[PDB]
Amino acid sequence: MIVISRHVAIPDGELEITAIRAQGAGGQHVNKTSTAIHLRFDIRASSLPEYYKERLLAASHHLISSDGVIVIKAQEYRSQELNREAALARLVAMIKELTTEKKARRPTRSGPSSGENLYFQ
Repeated sequence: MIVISRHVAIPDGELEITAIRAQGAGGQHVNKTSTAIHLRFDIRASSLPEYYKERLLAASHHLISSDGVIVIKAQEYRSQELNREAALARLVAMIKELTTEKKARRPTRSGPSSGENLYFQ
């Protein structure tokens, strides 16, 4: 249900979940498998309230597109079924951060960040 608030909870069917894999042959130090999940959520296409639509769209995140889409890449487990659930945790979190401004009543703990994006042309 991705319950973000008292009147906000995605039924887990309004998202675009897709699989992501890579070949073995890499040009760097790589030998482990991929078997990851791509979680794409089109806010414009969701049942979200207008207030959240604007909050998410007006946000500035190295994982979101100005278009109105958030992208997450969960990769930890050896299957392609456990990462689909590890991705929702990240969605719920970033949504709660981008929709707010400052808070300490709920657990909140920032940290470093490792990631880039691939803009298409």
